[PDB]
Amino acid sequence: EEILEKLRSIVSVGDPKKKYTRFEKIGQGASGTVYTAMDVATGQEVAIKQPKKELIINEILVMRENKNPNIVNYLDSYLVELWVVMEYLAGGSLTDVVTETCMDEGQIAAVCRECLQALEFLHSNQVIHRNIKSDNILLGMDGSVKLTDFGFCAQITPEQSKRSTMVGTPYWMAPEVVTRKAYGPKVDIWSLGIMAIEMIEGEPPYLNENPLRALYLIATNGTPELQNPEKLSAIFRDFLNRCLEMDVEKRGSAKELLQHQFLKIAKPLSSLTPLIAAAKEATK
Ligand SMILES: Clc1c(CNc2nccc(Nc3cc(C4CC4)[nH]n3)n2)ccc2nc[nH]c12
Repeated sequence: EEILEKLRSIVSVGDPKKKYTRFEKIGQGASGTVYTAMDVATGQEVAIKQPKKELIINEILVMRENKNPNIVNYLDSYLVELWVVMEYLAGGSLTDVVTETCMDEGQIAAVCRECLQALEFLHSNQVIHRNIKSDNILLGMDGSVKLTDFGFCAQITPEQSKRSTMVGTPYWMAPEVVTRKAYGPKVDIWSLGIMAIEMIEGEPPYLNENPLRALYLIATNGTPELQNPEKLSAIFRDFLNRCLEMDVEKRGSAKELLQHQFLKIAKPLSSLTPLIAAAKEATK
């Protein structure tokens, strides 16, 4: 495998054990393993991560060229199950917030705006994230909202502006991805729409179903229905319909959704810190 040497090509030099100190484990059995540490010279607290190595190559390459305030920025990488340094967001994932707390429209609008700012940046740089879900939204202790997980990323171009592979997580996948049709950046808009449903209902639609049954239900049902749409303002219902539109041409882009009236009721990001406190208490 010559893909191991293309990985080794631009990922160093230097010993990470001397640049950063006070390594504290926070990682799980997903791979693993994630640790916090502190920059010796500046005092910055950092997040350090420790089958398919090409997803790691793609992660690094896409991350270091697409730096943005709404993306969990890549800082550095080192030697050797590899050592990837990135910014630390102590508030944890949006998943704990959506499953343990009730979010108001002001707080939802604030999270949607921050995620849409990241998406308009990625789409303008021809990057389709393809794995938008609350699990890949990290929260700062100050209410910062940042996008992570660039492994399943697709770099488009005018020559080949479409993909047709089944990539992402079933419950958040656009019907055009599910049905293996030619798709583009607007698949991330659908996934954000599904993430706004998580913020309302606690779960994406069909979570109680098996991933294949959900895949079938997305293909046959199309636009998902809320359990209680009457609970939402007409402006929020309109924002959701524009995210979850079956017709790709009718579905909003990130640039045009950033102009939606729903985002005008967005609360300051500080309005998210009680949600983080509640989610930490609920999962403690
Ligand atoms: Cl690794 C990872 C975690 C690790 N666990 C964790 N717990 C509490 C806080 C916190 N903050 C982080 C993490 C990161 C950089 C991505 C490593 N910066 N700040 N991370 C969680 C959700 C993920 N969703 C995708 N990857 C995720």
